[PDB]
Amino acid sequence: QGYAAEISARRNAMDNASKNAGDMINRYSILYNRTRQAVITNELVDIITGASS
Amino acid sequence: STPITGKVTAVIGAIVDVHFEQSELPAILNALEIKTPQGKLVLEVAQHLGENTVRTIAMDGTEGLVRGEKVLDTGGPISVPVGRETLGRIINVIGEPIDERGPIKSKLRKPIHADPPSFAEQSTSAEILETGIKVVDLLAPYARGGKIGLFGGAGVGKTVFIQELINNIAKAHGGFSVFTGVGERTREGNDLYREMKETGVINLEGESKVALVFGQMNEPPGARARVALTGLTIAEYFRDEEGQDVLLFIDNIFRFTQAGSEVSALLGRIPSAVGYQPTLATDMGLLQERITTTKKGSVTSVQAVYVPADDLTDPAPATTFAHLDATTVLSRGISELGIYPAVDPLDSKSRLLDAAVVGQEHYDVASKVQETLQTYKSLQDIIAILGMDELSEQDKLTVERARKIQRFLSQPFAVAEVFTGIPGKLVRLKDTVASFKAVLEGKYDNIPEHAFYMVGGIEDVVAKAEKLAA
Amino acid sequence: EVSSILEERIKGVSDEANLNETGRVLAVGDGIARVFGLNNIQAEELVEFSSGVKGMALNLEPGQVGIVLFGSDRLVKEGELVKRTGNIVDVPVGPGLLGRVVDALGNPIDGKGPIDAAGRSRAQVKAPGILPRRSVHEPVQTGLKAVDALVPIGRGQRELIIGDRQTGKTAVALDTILNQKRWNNGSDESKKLYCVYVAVGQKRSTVAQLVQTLEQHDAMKYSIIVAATASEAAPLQYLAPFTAASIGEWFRDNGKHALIVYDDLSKQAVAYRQLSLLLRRPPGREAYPGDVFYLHSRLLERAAKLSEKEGSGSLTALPVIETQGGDVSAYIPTNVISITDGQIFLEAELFYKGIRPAINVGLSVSRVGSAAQVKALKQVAGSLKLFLAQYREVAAFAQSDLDASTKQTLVRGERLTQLLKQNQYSPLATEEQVPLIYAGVNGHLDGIELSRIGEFESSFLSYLKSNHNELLTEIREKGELSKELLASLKSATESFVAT
Repeated sequence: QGYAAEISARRNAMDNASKNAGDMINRYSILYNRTRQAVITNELVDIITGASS
Repeated sequence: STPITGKVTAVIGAIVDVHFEQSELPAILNALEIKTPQGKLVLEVAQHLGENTVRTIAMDGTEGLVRGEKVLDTGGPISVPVGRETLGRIINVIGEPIDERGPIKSKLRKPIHADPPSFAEQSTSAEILETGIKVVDLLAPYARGGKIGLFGGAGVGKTVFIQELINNIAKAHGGFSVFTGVGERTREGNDLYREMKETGVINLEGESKVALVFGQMNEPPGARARVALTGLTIAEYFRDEEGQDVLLFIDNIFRFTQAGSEVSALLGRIPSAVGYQPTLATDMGLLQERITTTKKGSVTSVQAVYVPADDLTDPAPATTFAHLDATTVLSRGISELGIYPAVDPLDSKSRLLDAAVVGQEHYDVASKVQETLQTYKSLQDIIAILGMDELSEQDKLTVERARKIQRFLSQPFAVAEVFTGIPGKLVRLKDTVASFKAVLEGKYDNIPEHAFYMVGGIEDVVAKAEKLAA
Repeated sequence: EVSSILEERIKGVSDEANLNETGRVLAVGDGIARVFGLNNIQAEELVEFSSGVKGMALNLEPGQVGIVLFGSDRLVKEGELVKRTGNIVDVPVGPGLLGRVVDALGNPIDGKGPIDAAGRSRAQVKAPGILPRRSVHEPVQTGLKAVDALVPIGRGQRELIIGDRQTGKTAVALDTILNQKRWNNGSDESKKLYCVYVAVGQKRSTVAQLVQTLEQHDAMKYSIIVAATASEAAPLQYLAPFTAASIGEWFRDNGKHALIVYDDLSKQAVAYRQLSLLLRRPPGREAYPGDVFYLHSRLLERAAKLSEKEGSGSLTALPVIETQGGDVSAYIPTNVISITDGQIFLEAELFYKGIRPAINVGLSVSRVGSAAQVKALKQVAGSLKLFLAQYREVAAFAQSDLDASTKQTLVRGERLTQLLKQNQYSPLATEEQVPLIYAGVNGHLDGIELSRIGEFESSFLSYLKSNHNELLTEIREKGELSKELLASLKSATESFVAT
């Protein structure tokens, strides 16, 4: 009875893990996307500043 | 005096512009000297700006220049002293003996700017240097006449690696060498000077089998840039005119790149990506192309490269990355694991590691090592969270073999007897191929893991097994 | 001998005539001489200095014409005649360039005497239009098993070779050149692809190695290598693919077939950056010259597949792009990825994992796809695409108590992946690609253990040659696999597997 409950629980748990992990992917994806945009802008400003002089 | 007299017009930063009198304008890349109480400031003419105004980069400090101070023209690019009397000197950017052995007894001078040998001149080669370092020998051997490149991080044990290399390769090499230091610390400089005086490479009673051109990072921003060039010309004289083989060594060549960034900025060229010079490509090219194995002779560069903040996607290491024949990337991670040499086995690639070139046996053994280590790296994530509790029987064997191979790389070095104290070990090329072959076959998979740490060949692995047994 | 040739040469220079237009350098710095004069100067026209360096005049500015020097700075010095050559950048083009290593200008750098050429054509001419181009329809078999099955390459459609730094990207390309020897050698002139390899920004030693390797495989005789090495001045590096395209045009226009492999456009980009920034033209994204998308797009669209109206020529192209740390989001890679019509994505991990060529099967795509692929090879390797797809998905499940179905996939998949490795710097004929792949597809080699897969491969080829080189010859020439041929093949594989 125990062995079945254990393996059943592990399935349930790892399933909830996959979901939680998915949520973290989505959250860090937005952070990644923003961070990427920010680097392009910040770098661009440095070049502009040089040219302007 | 020459009617070529210029009056300084602007002492800016390192940039000092001179305003020569009518028609006589010193050509781009020539060298101007301004007599100073210090001695001679050498300024390299670097742009012509029209209306008889040249704009030059200083190669010595610009403090104390007085606007309108008369400037003589040498008439050609900074002209070094070259000879076989340049063996055992320490000459600086302007080519003056900074080791106080008195005047360099040179027969000839040569320009620091000379065009690389033409396409016709190039001649293919492939001979295998024997480093005598286990990781290097098996997994990406270095090749004579090549352009070996010691790429590596910040403080990942770069100095230790270089020191061992000098001990092995320099003594082994038949020809003279020129050890040229572009912008590395004067503490490191004194250590190198001392170390090769001790090792007798520099024998100041006898004749030295090496020359030095040390320009160190206390030197003005300009000088750091064209100090590398100074060294190249000493090597060229050996390669061409004296016909011997050479073994030029430059350290750290990222500093050459870095130096170029500085004088770009000062010259006022709009800075490029991640602040590197617009002339980034061509500047790398002028240095790298010049040093190659012609039909005249052979010069085998060994160049240290410093990867700023251990990111090899940064444009400066990456620009260097292309030109060098036999990369070895010393990585921080591998250093932390305690593997010394810190060469990262899965990132070191040589272009003369080819199956025909290194021989079929060498090739097969080394290919097997690469796959084994790479699988282990892939498995590392699974082992981390899940554990080894669902890794198959094959996988468990792969983990065990890989862990043994992984630590078999470490070998105590001869200059790491003050950094460790376990006597240095140099294995033969043949011996490294054999010893690793055994491990892979699992002939020594009965040996405990710690007997692969800091050992020589297979014979040593057996000896350390006995040590543990006690 | 040599004396006679020199005597011919002195005789071969004659007195000149009055030369229209002159300049005097106003200031020459940074390899960007800016000359005051040159009243009528065509834009991008080649201008020759007093010293002897050549330049082109990228900026015609309102009062000064900004020449870019094609050599070392030292050569030009402030104020000095700047003669007007009077012909916009053009390079010799012709059938005669076959087998010579020539620099961007077109001068022989191989040193095998004067380049005999049938025309000089300008190096900026616009690409074939909407009505001239007719859709791709002729396979180009690169000879690498993985390229030929997984990602078919057809005549006249550019496909990128984008991959991680120094993962022997050039090797994948060089292999294509070698395989073209097989068709090339013969007499069918609607089969010969005359390749031109454009080595831009590679050290002179590397290009020397290239030259030797091509000579070694007896391949210089359909190769032209335009080489503008790392040493060569930044204008020469800039004009190097553009020049190269013009070399290609003779082949395309005259109605041959040809494949020009631009290696590597990543370095082409760097050169354009150097020119633009030094000429003070406005900077732009990632400090790359402002119109950088436009530059790459011009080069890569000169490739085309001409219509039957226009002589049915072709000019396949294969740019190579070096991805710095594999970041395919980088501005120079991203632009190129958009411009190209396909990708082959070589992955460093795979290279390390012993799969060489290291084509990442998942991340490569062919956008012209099934138009290419020999009909025979298409039939027996539709399956191959699908099988590998499953193997990829079920890959991570290789860490226990696994379904029989899962295990079947794993066995078949591991064997296929092992099968598709190709020994470096050797191409493999198409007539032997179809048999080898057939075995894996039909699952005959599923039983064979992984270590013996390699041995099996070579054995199968020898077995095919001995037992039924009739079968092989039929496969080669018919070029389409009829049910009867597939029947014979099934038998042959059965026999081979049994031994």
